[PDB]
Amino acid sequence: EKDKAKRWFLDNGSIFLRELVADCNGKSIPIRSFSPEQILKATNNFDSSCFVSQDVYYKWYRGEIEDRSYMIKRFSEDEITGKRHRVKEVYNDIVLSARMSNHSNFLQLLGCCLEFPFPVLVFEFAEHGAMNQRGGVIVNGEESLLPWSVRLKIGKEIANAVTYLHTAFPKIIIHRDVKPMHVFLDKNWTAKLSDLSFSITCFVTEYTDVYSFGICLLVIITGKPAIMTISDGDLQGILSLVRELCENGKLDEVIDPRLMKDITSGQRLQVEACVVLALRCCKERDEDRPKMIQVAKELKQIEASL
Amino acid sequence: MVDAVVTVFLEKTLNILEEKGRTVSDYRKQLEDLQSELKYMQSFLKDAERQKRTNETLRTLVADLRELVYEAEDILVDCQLADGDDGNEQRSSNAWLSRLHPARVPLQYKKSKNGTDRWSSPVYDHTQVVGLEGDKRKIKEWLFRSNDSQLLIMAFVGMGGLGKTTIAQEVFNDKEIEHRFERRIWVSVSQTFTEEQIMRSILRNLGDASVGDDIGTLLRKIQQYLLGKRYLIVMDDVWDKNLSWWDKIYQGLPRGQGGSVIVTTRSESVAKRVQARDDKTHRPELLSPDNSWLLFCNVAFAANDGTCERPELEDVGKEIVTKCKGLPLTIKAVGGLLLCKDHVYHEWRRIAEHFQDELRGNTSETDNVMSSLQLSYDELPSHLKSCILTLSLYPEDCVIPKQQLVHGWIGEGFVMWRNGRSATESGEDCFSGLTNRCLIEVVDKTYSGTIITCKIHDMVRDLVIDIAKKDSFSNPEGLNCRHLGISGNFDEKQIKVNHKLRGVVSTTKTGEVNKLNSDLAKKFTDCKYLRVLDISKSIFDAPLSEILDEIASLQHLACLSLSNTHPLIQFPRSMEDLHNLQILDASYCQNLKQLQPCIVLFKKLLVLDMTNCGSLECFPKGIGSLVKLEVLLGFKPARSNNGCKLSEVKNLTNLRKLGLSLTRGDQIEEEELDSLINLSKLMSISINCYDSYGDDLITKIDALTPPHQLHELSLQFYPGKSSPSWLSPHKLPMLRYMSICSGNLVKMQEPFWGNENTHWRIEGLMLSSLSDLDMDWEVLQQSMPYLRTVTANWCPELESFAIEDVGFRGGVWMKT
Ligand SMILES: Nc1ncnc2c1ncn2[C@@H]1O[C@H](COP(=O)(O)OP(=O)(O)O)[C@@H](O)[C@H]1O
Repeated sequence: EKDKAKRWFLDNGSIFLRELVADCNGKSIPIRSFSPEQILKATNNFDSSCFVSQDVYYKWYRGEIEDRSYMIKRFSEDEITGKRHRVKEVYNDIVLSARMSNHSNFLQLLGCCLEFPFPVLVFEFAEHGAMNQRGGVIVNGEESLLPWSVRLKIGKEIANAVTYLHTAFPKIIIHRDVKPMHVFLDKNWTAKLSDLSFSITCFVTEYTDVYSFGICLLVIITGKPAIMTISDGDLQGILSLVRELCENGKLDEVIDPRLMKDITSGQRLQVEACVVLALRCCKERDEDRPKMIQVAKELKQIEASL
Repeated sequence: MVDAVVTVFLEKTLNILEEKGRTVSDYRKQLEDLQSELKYMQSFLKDAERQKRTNETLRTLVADLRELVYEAEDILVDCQLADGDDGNEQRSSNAWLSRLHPARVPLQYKKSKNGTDRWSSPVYDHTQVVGLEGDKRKIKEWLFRSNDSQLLIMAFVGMGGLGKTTIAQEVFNDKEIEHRFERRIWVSVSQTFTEEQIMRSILRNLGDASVGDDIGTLLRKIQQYLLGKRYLIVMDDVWDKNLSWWDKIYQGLPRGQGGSVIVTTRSESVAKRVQARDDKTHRPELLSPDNSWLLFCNVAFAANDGTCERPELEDVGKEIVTKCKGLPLTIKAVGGLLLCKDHVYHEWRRIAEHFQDELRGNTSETDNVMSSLQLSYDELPSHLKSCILTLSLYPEDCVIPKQQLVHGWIGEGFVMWRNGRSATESGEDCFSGLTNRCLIEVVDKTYSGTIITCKIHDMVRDLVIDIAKKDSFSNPEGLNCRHLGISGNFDEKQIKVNHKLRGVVSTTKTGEVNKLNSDLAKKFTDCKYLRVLDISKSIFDAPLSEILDEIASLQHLACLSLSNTHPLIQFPRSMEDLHNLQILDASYCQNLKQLQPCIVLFKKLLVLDMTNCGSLECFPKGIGSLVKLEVLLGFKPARSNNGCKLSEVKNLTNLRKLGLSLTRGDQIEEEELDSLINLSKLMSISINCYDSYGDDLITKIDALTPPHQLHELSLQFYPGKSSPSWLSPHKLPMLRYMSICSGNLVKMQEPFWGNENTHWRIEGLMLSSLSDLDMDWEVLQQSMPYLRTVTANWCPELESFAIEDVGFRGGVWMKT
């Protein structure tokens, strides 16, 4: 049986090395190689309440090695085998997640077990897991609070990281779908983006990342999901509804009742300046959208305004 | 290079005649007269390679005197490690000494009447530039008018080394031209191009990897990462054979958004095929008879900063310059050689006369550049000849890393270290002495001024290949090779390997990997006098612990470098009985899950380099039993007894580079924080705390006191919130370079600014992607007097800096 393991090992490490030398000229971050028994013991053979979320390709899992915990990410077999154009994105994920680790707003890759077919990533255990579709970790209990300053810090902390994907390196990277599925939470509530396996009209540009970030910035503030409909056909846009609320309701329904208890001095003027930024962030004309490097500057200007 | 081989063999006889493991025996008397005749060879070996040409009857004699010193070494170093009885070794060298008299007497009919270069100790970095400002503005102004056509093409046509790429890299790399063009692409296409990594070398600065597939998906990412933006493309040194890719790309990139294309080429007859409308073709000029001597003064003196103070050589300095006709690299090669002498009128007129008579047959103009480079190669000192000779193997206009060369130069004994000068510092003044003759130009630097990569000019390597092929040190297309190397994917050749073979390097062009087989990989261990087995970037078919089982056959290794090899887990089990092995470089091999415990045993090595080996459980315990090594990187000390601790590092008096990889708090034991205090020769530590869990790791880093005389440090991650309380100008006065990479560091302690009347003496500083710093800017300049550069990269909340946008893009802040 074990002859199958080393034949996985040779091919997967050959493909991984051929991708990493092409993407970084060989020099990288320390990646620690796990035996597969440690990962199968750490999550009880992927068959428990250890899984946080899921997707079409991948599944997250809470991990336990000795006195140190992790966030194991495996890849599903039978939805990738047969599609080699997905197979190279499988490795593009595990190489971008190892080059992007030396910025603070990406969750650090601590290693990679490559004994399995379609190798299995590991990451740091940010103890507040995946943000749900409206904002807030689930809880060890059941519900989160999210005061406004924490929401503003997690608002601009993603905006720094998207510009780290766009302007840091001599080449640009198109993270195609920003969603709050992809943002974890560290112990001080610092945003850590993740699972950039997509990373690639039928053409994506720089501005379609901004069109996603605008909706991701208004979903944290409103707390109502990205498919917002109350018994009116189950599908209508949140964005146009926020446009009519800005045009008629005039900044009264935009904050949730969960954050209805920040009524100190003004405290809503920066909410106005943040929702107006979210609306200008989502214009239909691509020549009239603000560039991503200015969104983080304007949110820092908003946060330092008090 | 027969002087360059005899100078190596004379020191290998110095260090074995004085070793006194053999006091008085049979083959020692016949070795002292061998060195006494080779010392009498060297009074007339320099003019021998000056006269290899024009006399084949001298050429065969010098070729046999060269080839017999290799048989001298292969019986010297086999008798160094023996300490037995081998009667079949004296009477061989009896012949190979007695046959050297018919290898000198026919040479002494034909003539009939050390290795320390003391002009290598200051490095100069000669890249000045003169006489281009009008000719740089008048093709700035074409690129500011790029919208007036649908697509613009710049065609530069000149002779070899006329100054085309320099006027390219002063317009491609200008500020107000960078504001106009959003993206800009610098690609080098030559006769070895393969027509795909042209597109991948373009796309490497445009976003994504090129999977091996059809040309349409290759063009789709180029079209969507350049969709109507104002780009710039420089394709360099275009050759007309298999030119037809230029029309497969020119009908694919979009017109009508500005931008321009810069195509540099030599021959005139291809500029019409460039179809560039000749008024916008640009032929650069030969230098004037005043600017040429200005460049000659700027190179050749470089200590009075370009001023002829001694007037007795001004006439000869003008008279040499007016022979090489104002063509730039001839006068700069001659000036780089004249930097090395500088004083005596006789020594100036001698090489003026040799430059005059060596040039007298051209009937050409590229024979002028290949005559002056031959002059610069001949008049070079001895052991640097082999140093540029081993650079021939690197492919067409490649980017050559520095340690790849320097750990080779210490491999084959091309280096010299005798009297306390360390072997890693003497390995690189032999590089800075090649950057002074302008035979090697430096491309990449750091903040601290050290050098990472390197390349040479294209006309130089034709000389180096031509002088190598005649002397059988290169030309892998064939058999006779002293030192071989395999480039990208030459397993289809399956080159026959034999007993000469003093080295194998692997040369890849920054992104490619030469995959290999189990066929020829076993053939390396069939060699018996190999020195440098430098297999870098590699995909094999078997694990290396099965491939390299036969290193029992090898004994004369000087260096392994298994870096970035995939299929390895263990170093092979028969590395137990290697003896010499001066270097074990194995960095970035990120799943070798144990370091094999035989490296306690050999007391010879100098470099143990294991940066970022992400899975390696600590360095077996006897690492303090090798008092010679100097570069110890990627340490990872032990927990309790599963390896070695930092108390073991206290013995190594000879080290100067060090790299720790502290990951848990229990790695540092409390009673031995005293360790890094008496290393008198240390120069650069680096502390890489990437994985870091405990809170005691912060309280056990901060008690480490680096030595009194540390020249450089750097902190990679360091999860602590504040400064470690030994970053104070009291406890490390002579610190001159400092860099802090990513992490969680928030503010600096009050002893960091150190506001007594004492200060830092830091001349360089880097603050890359921290996210939580808060320090002022005037507090820096009051606390740190003579900073020169501050490269902050991605660090917000430092907006007091004069860097343009300090939180979202790098800057430099050169001092006024
Ligand atoms: N105008 C100039 N002033 C000073 N040096 C020059 C000038 N033009 C060329 N050089 C020198 O020529 C050397 C290389 O010439 P290069 O432009 O690379 O030739 P090519 O363009 O044929 O490759 C450079 O190191 C540079 O110092």
